[PDB]
Amino acid sequence: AHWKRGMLSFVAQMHEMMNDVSPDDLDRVRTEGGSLVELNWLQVDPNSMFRSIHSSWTDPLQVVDDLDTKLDQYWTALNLMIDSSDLIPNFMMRDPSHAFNGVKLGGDARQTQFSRTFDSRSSLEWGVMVYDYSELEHDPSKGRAYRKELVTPARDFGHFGLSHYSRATTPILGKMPAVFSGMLTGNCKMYPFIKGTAKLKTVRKLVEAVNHAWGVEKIRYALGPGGMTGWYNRTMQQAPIVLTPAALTMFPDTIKFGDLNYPVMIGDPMILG
Amino acid sequence: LSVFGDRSTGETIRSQNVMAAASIANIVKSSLGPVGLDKMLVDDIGDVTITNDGATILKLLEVEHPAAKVLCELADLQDKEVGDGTTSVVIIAAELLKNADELVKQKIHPTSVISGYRLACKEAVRYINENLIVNTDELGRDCLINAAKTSMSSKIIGINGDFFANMVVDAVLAIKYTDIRGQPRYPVNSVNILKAHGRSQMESMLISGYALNCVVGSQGMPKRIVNAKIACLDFSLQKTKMKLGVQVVITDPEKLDQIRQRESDITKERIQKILATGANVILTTGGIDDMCLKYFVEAGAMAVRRVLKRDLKRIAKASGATILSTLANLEGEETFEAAMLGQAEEVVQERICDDELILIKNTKARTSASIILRGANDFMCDEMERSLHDALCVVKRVLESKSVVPGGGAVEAALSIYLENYATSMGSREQLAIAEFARSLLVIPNTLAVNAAQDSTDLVAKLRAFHNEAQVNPERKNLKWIGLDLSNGKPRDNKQAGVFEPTIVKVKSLKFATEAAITILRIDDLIKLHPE
Amino acid sequence: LVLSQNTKRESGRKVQSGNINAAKTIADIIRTCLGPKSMMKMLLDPMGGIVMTNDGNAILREIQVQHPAAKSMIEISRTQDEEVGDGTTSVIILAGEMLSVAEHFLEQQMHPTVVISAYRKALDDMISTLKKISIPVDISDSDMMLNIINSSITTKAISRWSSLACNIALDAVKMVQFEENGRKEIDIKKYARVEKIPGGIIEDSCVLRGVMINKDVTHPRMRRYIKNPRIVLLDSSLEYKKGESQTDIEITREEDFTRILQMEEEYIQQLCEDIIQLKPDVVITEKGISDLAQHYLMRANITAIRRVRKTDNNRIARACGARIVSRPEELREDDVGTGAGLLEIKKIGDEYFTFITDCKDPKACTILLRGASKEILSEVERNLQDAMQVCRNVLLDPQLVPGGGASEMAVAHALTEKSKAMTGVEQWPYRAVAQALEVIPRTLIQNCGASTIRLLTSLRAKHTQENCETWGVNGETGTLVDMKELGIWEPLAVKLQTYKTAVETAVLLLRIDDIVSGHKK
Amino acid sequence: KVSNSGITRVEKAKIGLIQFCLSAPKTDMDNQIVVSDYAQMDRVLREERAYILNLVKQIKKTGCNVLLIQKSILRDALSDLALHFLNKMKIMVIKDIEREDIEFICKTIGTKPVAHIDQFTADMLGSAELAEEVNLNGSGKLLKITGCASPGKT
Repeated sequence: AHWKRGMLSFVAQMHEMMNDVSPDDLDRVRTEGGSLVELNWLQVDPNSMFRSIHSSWTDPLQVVDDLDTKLDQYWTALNLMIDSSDLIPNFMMRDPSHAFNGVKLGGDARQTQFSRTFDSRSSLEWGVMVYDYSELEHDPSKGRAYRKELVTPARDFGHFGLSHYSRATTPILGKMPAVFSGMLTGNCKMYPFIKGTAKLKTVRKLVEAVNHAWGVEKIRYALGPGGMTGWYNRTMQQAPIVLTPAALTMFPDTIKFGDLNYPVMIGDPMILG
Repeated sequence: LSVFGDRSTGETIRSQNVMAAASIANIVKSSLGPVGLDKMLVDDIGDVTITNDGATILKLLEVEHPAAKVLCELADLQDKEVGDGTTSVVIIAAELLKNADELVKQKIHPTSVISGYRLACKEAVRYINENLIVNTDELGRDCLINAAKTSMSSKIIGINGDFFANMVVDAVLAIKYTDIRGQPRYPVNSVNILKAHGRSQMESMLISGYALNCVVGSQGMPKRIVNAKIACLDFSLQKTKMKLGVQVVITDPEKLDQIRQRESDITKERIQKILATGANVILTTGGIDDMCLKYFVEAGAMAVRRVLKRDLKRIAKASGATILSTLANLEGEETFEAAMLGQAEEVVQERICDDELILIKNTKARTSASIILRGANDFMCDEMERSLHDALCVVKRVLESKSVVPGGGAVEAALSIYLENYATSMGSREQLAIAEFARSLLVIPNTLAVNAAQDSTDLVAKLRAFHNEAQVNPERKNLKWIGLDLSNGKPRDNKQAGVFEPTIVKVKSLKFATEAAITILRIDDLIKLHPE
Repeated sequence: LVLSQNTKRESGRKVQSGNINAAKTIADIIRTCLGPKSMMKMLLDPMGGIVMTNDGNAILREIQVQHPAAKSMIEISRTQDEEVGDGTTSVIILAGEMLSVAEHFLEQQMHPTVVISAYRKALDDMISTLKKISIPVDISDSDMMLNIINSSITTKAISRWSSLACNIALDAVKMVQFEENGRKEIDIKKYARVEKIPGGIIEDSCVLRGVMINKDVTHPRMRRYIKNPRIVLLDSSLEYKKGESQTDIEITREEDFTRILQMEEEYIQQLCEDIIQLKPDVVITEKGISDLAQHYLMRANITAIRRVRKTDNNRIARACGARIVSRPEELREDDVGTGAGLLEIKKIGDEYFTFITDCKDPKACTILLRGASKEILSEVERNLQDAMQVCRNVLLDPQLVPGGGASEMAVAHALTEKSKAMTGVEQWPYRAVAQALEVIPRTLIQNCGASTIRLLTSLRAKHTQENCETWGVNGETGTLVDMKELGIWEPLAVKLQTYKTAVETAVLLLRIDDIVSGHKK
Repeated sequence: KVSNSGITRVEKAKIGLIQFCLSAPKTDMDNQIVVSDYAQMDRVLREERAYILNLVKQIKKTGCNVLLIQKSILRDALSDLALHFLNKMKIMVIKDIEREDIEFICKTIGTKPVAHIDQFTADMLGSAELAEEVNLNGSGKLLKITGCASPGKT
């Protein structure tokens, strides 16, 4: 709940800053390239549990109505601004499996220990992570034309208005990439990239609890044959279906630019031409 | 009676795999011998790949039928064992399979076929050793020149081979290496090869040392060092970590400045400690911080980040450096020693095809060889290195085995008849398989001639005759010969022509072919199973 | 079902002809585009923009295809462009035509390998030919270079502006010579920055003795005009930056919290006084800048710029000779921003620009392009790119070639001289390649639009006399012209890789016999 | 495959079987160094290296030459800094040993494992007639141990 709200607030800032662009600079960057918006990551949900321990997970929930509705709106709007202008996000990834294993973490990105879940044993206050596109950004041989041809999302995801491919984030908050559903799926729904089998272990104590709180016939009564334990193990095999938003399984497979061309760093989420 | 797929047995599958194999053969039949024609494949999206070596071609060829995959993987292995014969070996595989199948295609008991084939291989290689030619008496450089340009034939670069082979032979004698204390093993793939579109292979240059597909980190940093002061360091240089979990807690704010101070001073002092040795060249596969970059510019130093692990290993073995995963001492303090340094005449990064790559000249500790590729397109370079890659191996094998075999298909020319007579020895029914074994073995010159596109049989017939003549009048010192040509379309002495191949090539070739057909032949039934 | 399941394959002459045809197309689509009388093309990028350019490379670099050898031909263009810049006006047109006749022996059932074999023979003489008919030139003499450059640039629309660019190209080129390689100094065209600004006119664009920045003073109180400033390149940021070790504080007493906040103030100010101790004047950094320090640096009246691109920082560093620093405490006076003849920040019109002029003997420079519209400007610099590129090649070799097809016929008969003396089946390929060469002046005729056949025969007839080799084809008159008076002069190396590339194309496509699709990996 | 860059063949080798990981000490329970003061910086750095040396120092003191290390994927594995030492100490070393394999391993080689440093002593140090990594397949390299004074039945 806290993560989505912070994820909600972050996109609005980029969307806000995207719309505060005067026409000429976008006109100038569209032709010339260069930084258009750089949202200071120091501004990113500065009071939540994934940025500072002055917060906690227990803290009162920032009261946000139509959260999914607004999340749907601001993602889709922001992507269309990127899609229409083929802009370059430093916070998006072609396959969030890379965020935890395979990418380079650069400079200050390196402390990251990825829990890949939301559990009390994780230390979930963590820095706002984005890709380091500085080499691309200041590269003359990777200037305006080259980046259009390669780096922009639609090369890898397909055009945002014409693709079912999910669009995922860098670990912006809580070291957890987001999974945004494709616009052609009918909504732009956001998910943390968390495996269902890790989701299931959240109940492992409770399964045991029932083991010592309920009688077997009562447990078999409600869980059917096998009770909860066989259910738990059975559910573990079925987690890829039963605990899995499809959007986490709808990422593009034919990759041209990818995620392994630049390291992930801790830094400002930004968009340039 | 099994679900999700049926079965077919006997001739139906028998011929089917034969049809599969022959299909495989024709795919590569045109890229072999001094007149073979190289292949190219559009991948799916235009990242096409021109190449003559089937092992590449097959590896780049998707296969679904089983038996063919055997050949492709088998093609891969001989490549992992020879490198060429990819021109030939698979061609051998199916054709021997073709004839052997034909016998069984009548009635013939497969196991009988296997057994003669078992003998046939053993028979062949024994005579192979009875027909061997040694390079020790011969001029080392000359025959390596010969076999390479022989190996250079069938390749894109065969015209320039003399330059190339000469370039190549220098490389290997520059890749001399002392083995188990009793062998001079010469390590392949240790030579560094860098491909670069642009100038012609006329301008392609060998490095009497190593060349780096890397650049200077710092634009202000100097560019060329005439000195030997060279280091490698796996240990990265950043502000040193707590590196596990080690929390920093402050109840007394007064030293945080000092805390934050030392955070980089450790890297700084490590910079200072290594610099105080006076080292002038360093590599680090790890990341390199700008703080270090600034410091080295103050030193005017030379440094590399993110160098591939293997090359710096070659560098340490080349320059005499010690690759250092970190700074240390048998005593606890991390110390550093000049004795860890690597040494070489001069190091430059140079912009070839407007891109500065780093050159290493003449490490005194261990002489090194690297080769710079020049060509028109990226398509040309990456293939020609493969030929170059294979180019090294064959010579390496010749170095590995001081013995030679004449090229140009003499092998089966001699083999066919000698087995043809040898077949009569057994008196069983297997000699037919021996006869087909020889008959199928005759394929190569035919492939050569069709690849040369003339009347093949008559060439074969003449080749049959002289080799048959080579089995008449045992005064063969002036009756035993070897050779055949295609450019002029008439036989010769490949020995006089210098057309030679390594023995091991054909040896494993037949054996690997022998094993393969054995595997394929015994099959009598396939069963399909649909996926879940 | 056996092989690869719906991956197409083809072999032999149909393949051979198909590659033969496509290149014929490939060359053909541009044959209009070479010569002082060339045409000029405008392109649709897939995403909406417009590029209008005569340089073939970008045209082909802006070409999407399905047949491979075309894409194979594509890279060949960009490679020589990368290495040489121009000739791309011609090289491919040479290339396909070479192939165009190259097929003509395929029906002759001649195995291509020999045809290749002659080719490698052919180029060898060709390179030897040009070396014999090359001319070294002094490099110190500016005017011939200027002549060479216009000779090199009287092919593109900037033709009307030859005087400007020629000096423009020369000046930047000369001022880039990094001598710390002993006498093996090397110039760089990435320190040759190019800045395109619309508005104004071609005449307004000029070479700047320094660097131009599309940024502004962080604070007004910093002066926008200085004669001989001192400049600081702080690679590091100017503000408080993370304690990298997930550091933590546990205060208990009241004053502690307020104490620490001063400390960051203190930490920042610390940085400020370290800067001022070298008495600097100008502050440049690729990262952000604390306004509070910027107050301090304002308090010191010291000019400050934040978040500047690194390559420019290098060129800025290469402008004023100073070296960048990430360590204010370890900043060294040897990198004082001395070498600064004038500091200013002008207003271009809706944009501040940073004006850094009159370095003593600067090594870095950016060219300021002030024109009509960026696509016009972008077209210009491409021509500039070629213009400067050939000059360094001239700075790389002083030996020159007379173009205009004059050299082409020279080899052509030379190989014909070789051809008749080189009896055998390979002879006919040898003359054929010579036959291939003749098209380039011929192509020049069409771009002029003259009686190509008659002029060509006469030119060959003209070049039958050994006494004269500089006889070439005028761009506009379409008449036979000795080059010495005409002055269209070219770097020999330009022509070398031209033929070098041309023939490489030939062999590579010739060995082909087969097509394979659907790799699926 | 070996983990040493430099050690290829060994003769008269002494083999020792070691279980406990060679890296920074991590308690089975949650433990953490608190950093609040100055000399925390260098000492920890130095002391951990001193920690590993004595590990490496004592191990060499046994006179052994070949190291076997199993998987410790639940926790820290062999530290490279230790690998730096062993490479400095010129000691054959093997990581990634299967918990199922060791019984066959010790049954074959006759070197009962060691799971604590004091437990590491030359009496349990097995030795072999020769052991090294062969190379076939061109580069398909395989580890070999031929000859043991203590003949295992396996």
